[PDB]
Amino acid sequence: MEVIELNKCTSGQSFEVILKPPSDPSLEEIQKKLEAAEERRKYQEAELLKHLA
Amino acid sequence: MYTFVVRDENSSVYAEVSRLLLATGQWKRLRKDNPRFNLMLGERNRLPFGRLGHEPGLVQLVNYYRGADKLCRKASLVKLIKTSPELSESCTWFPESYVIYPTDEREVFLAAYNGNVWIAKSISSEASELLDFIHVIQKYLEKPLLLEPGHRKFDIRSWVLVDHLYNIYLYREGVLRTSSEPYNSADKTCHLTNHCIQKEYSNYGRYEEGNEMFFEEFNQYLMDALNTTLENSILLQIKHIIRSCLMCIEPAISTKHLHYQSFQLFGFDFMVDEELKVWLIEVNGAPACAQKLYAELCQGIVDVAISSVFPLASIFIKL
Amino acid sequence: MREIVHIQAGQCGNQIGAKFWEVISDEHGIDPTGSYHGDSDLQLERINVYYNEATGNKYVPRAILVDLEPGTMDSVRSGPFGQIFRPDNFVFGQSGAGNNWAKGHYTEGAELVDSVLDVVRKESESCDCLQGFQLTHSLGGGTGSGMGTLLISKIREEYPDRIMNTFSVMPSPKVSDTVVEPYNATLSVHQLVENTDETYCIDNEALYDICFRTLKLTTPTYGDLNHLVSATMSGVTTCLRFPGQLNADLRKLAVNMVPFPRLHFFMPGFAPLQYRALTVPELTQQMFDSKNMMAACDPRHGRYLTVAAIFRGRMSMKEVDEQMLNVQNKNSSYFVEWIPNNVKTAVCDIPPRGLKMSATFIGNSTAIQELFKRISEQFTAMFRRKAFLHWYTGEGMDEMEFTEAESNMNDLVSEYQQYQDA
Amino acid sequence: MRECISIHVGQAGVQIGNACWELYCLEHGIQPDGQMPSDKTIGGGDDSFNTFFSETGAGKHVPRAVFVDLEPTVIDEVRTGTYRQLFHPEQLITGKEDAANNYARGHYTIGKEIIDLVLDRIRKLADQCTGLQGFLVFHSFGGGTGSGFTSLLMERLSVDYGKKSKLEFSIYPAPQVSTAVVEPYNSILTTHTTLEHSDCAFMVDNEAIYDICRRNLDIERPTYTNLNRLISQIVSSITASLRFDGALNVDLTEFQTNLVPYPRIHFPLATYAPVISAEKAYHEQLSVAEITNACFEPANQMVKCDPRHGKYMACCLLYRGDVVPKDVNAAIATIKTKRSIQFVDWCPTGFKVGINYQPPTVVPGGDLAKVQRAVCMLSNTTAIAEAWARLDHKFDLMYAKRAFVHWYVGEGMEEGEFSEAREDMAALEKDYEEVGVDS
Ligand SMILES: Nc1nc2c(ncn2[C@@H]2O[C@H](COP(=O)(O)OP(=O)(O)OP(=O)(O)O)[C@@H](O)[C@H]2O)c(=O)[nH]1
Ligand SMILES: Nc1nc2c(ncn2[C@@H]2O[C@H](COP(=O)(O)OP(=O)(O)O)[C@@H](O)[C@H]2O)c(=O)[nH]1
Ligand SMILES: COc1ccc([C@H]2[C@@H](C)C(=O)N2c2cc(OC)c(OC)c(OC)c2)cc1O
Ligand SMILES: [Ca+2]
Ligand SMILES: [Ca+2]
Ligand SMILES: [Mg+2]
Ligand SMILES: [Mg+2]
Repeated sequence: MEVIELNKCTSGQSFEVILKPPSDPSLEEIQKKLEAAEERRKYQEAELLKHLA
Repeated sequence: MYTFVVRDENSSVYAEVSRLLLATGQWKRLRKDNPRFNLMLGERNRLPFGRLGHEPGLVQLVNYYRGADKLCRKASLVKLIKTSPELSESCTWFPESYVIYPTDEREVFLAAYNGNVWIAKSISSEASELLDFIHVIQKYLEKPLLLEPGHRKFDIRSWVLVDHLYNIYLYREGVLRTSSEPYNSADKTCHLTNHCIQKEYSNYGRYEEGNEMFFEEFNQYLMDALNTTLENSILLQIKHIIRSCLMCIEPAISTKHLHYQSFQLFGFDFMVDEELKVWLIEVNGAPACAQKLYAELCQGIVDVAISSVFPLASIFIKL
Repeated sequence: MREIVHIQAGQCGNQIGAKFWEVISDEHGIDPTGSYHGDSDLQLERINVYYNEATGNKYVPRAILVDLEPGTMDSVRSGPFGQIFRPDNFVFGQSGAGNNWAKGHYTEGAELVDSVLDVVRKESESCDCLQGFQLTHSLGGGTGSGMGTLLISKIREEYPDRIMNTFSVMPSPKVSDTVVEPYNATLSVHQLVENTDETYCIDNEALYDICFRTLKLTTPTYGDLNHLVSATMSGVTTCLRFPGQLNADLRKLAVNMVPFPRLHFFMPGFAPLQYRALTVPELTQQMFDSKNMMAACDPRHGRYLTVAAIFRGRMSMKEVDEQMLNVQNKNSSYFVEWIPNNVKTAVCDIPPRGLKMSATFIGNSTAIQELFKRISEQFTAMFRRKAFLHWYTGEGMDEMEFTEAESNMNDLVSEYQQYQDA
Repeated sequence: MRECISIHVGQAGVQIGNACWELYCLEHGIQPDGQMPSDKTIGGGDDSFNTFFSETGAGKHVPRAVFVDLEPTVIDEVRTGTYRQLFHPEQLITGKEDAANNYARGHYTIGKEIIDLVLDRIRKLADQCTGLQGFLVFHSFGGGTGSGFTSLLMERLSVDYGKKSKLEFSIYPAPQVSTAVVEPYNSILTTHTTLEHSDCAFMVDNEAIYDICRRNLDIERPTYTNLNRLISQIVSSITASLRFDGALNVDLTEFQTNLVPYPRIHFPLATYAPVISAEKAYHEQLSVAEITNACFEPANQMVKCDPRHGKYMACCLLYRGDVVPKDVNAAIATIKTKRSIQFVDWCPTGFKVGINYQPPTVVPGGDLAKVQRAVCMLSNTTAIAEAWARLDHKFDLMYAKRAFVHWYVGEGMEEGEFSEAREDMAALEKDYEEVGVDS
């Protein structure tokens, strides 16, 4: 069991004890998808209004 | 009225416990996938312990211990004994063992290779024929004890129940499974002493009934023939071996402070040599029972493993 | 401010709507003058879901009263809380609808609908955040049924993204005005399947039975039945009307109670129907007994898809869960397993007038199919001989619209059966 | 010094935020008016607490925080609660109507229309930062806002601050507290969408916290206030190293470095002890050994699971109070010999310890008693995967019959995002399967 990297200060202390060693989407793509979903809504609403007519 | 489900349809013993639970009128069964249960009797493979103990207002209980396969797969058993401090390398009741891949140990296996006849399953005298089976390798026990008359080998099966509190219960009744056929030396019938190459090729249950001899009978034989008892010559070692194995794995499988609880039934298998020394063959996580016992035992389970946790409206020795 | 606009139509719709307002106005501490004299602010914190404020700080129901003849509304007006309503909010014709769905939907009702939509628009436009609409009506007459469904269509057209909710009284031979009730109800259910998000099915058969085999009323009046309906309606709206650990609103309700868009017809339950307060275990048992259901289907003939239950009064939240959980884990045959955690429980501290403990249940059960079968069988018994149809063909309808309405109800039934067996 | 910005989203995010900031103010000695007597550099500074607070010429200390909810009622209690003076009105952002427990409505429909305003109000905070490390995002998995809006915001923060670190505190759904049957759906959805955008996420299963409040504070029916105060103790322990002088976990990059070798497996299990009732008349103050030991009981984990049956990838101990290294190593010694603590082969069996001599602060009239020493352990075990398997199974139960899906489709989402989300989680379960188990 070894202690390593000890650091002290007025608030407390830090250290590391060892027991054994070892053997992005763009803005445009977002806008696309967020608008291909507005369209689906709009479409659904347009179907509704057609049927109501 | 307590509740439970069944996820191994074709499990002899638990089939019987299900059946016995309804006969009390206090237990209702549910469908396999209904999570609102008090008691699971889970599957043999990939039991989802991850989904137990997250149902509000239910105490839940299952008939298996997560991590018990450590003791029930031979590779893991060997590894567990060689590696566990509380077991030492050679603890003296386990056959000399090596685990080799299709660890492995091949090299250190050969250093202690200078009676050099073995067995590698999961029997040969020469290394090649078995090693070319492309498992575990053990030292086959050349000089076993024989029952008389018949020069007949045998193994012992003992049944262990472990409850949610980690009490260790050894069933009063054990069974001898004999190769009631004379015993040669290097002819391949008596060598595999069990109902695993005799229920097909092998004159079935000759010298004794269905190859199965019981405890009263065997104790009398041990008295008459050897001037000893079963308790002295054999059971102390057995009790010691069971304690040592289960107590070894206790802190890794125990459900003392878990959100669900476990119990499980094991079948320990032993061999006695001619010096009246007991050896551990293997540990079975889902054992069958023996026809005339699947009753006293199956009810014992209910009494101690279940109604202990779920009280209603001895055949075991504590270890 | 999640306002609700309430609409009540026809004789039944206005009779029960009126009782409803009597009950909740009393729970909120408003008197027949719209003046507040309550003792808490739990009464006032969400008072605006149902009530608009006045110049003198009075409270006035966000309610619109509709009928094709004036009788009932004259009664409502001359009743106990009659003067609370906005008088501009009484909208009525003179001729009636003759228990005829066609007159309410197509002829007589068409002529009144726009003035109703005018009062609706006037009430919506001053809403900080309108949740949706609540309609009280029966399905067996002409006004509440034909005109009520017509109204729901128009409202959906003008406010397609608001929630539409009905309390819908289903007819029964036991307590019946005319023989054409099955026709009117089968035509109305068809509209309700397409155009509502939530419908509370209030069966008059059940209300009669609870009144007769339980309340021990030997000759049950519409007032008796409406007293059950009043209690159920008050219970079912407790979580909207009061502050709790839940924020209840109509949309969240619909999201959590309706897994398939067409299966939004709910069986309500109530307990109790007295100086000894009930204990939590009794509430729980009673609520879930068929005898406390108001739709006249037996819940053991089907399975619960979802359930919402409130307990009213000061009691043991722990004992509630214990009991709730208990009745599930005693009856798992009658809840679906493929919807985890499908029973939800809440507690309000304020109980209703005259009880220190009560419990109200909203169930989406597949057993409701029994109700639709009952109606279908009756519809078909006449329609197969085209009996009574001239009353509708004379207002312009064709048999075709009937055959379709029949078909869509039987499909609804098949749908409920499919999920009872999954 | 290097700033951190906290973003609270939805009821859970906001309410937990209230708990945490209240705590922060009690710990650093800041008053409800934003005044901090002990801050002698009036109107500026770059002490450690300045990571979470900026200052104004009049000596007011102001949270580097943004609260966001699609409905106003929760954030209104902040707008006019005990700490109304702390915040700039523009840090509190509210919509008209909420997401109705619908991920799709929070993400696509309503999100789209508040997102630019949110990013903007956040930019106004980043602009006051000389060297911003990144973000701390608090939210529920189960709400419509907490799931949908959060994943949208996390998608955009990656674009506008591609260099910054992002950490989550997420509320995982439990039936004994939950508000909706569709929480599994929202959970999977938000996890899938948010996964490649977050660096370290601390899950808190509400079930576990509820149980802890019951079992240790002897509260019959724990409230949000109870749960939240406890969760805030944990968050405080975790964030204490950014706001105080120390040498472990000093920036958000260090959380990733120390706890997350694989980018996808970034959910460290938190364990905390001790939790002690304020109405416990007689209380025997516990020891280093005892509390460190308690870090290996499931009953103290933020997510119930059984680490004996997984492998570790990292372990961090964080003590607060009367603790010195000697007692720590002694406790580790004894524990190593009683417990089964397996690390993976390609990582060191060991512990990164950090200590702060100031003991835990508690809310006066709270339900937590004051203790002399406390610890929070952050480990990365494969065992937490159990919590994915639970969630996924619930999802599978509902999605097989397509129950509730129409509410999502109705908002613009396609049924395909469900099978995609779920496939991603199937992949995640598999990854944990490799790292932790042997074929
Ligand atoms: N621990 C804790 N959990 C909470 C709290 N508030 C809500 N939750 C949990 O959050 C989930 C519901 O999410 P909310 O945060 O309330 O939803 P939301 O983000 O406001 O989204 P909406 O659906 O639009 O209201 C449920 O699992 C609740 O149990 C809280 O204050 N503390
Ligand atoms: N429960 C209840 N049912 C009613 C009431 N009034 C009428 N009904 C039922 O409603 C149906 C008749 O509809 P009604 O409201 O009278 O006709 P409308 O004026 O055309 O809407 C029948 O099924 C009656 O049984 C009432 O006050 N309470
Ligand atoms: C799972 O089923 C639920 C059913 C109902 C709710 C809540 C939330 C949607 C709300 O509003 N519900 C609600 C509304 C209720 O009335 C509006 C109500 O009883 C009257 C009730 O009892 C538990 C719950 C939450 C749920 O999780
Ligand atoms: Ca006319
Ligand atoms: Ca300063
Ligand atoms: Mg064998
Ligand atoms: Mg009438």
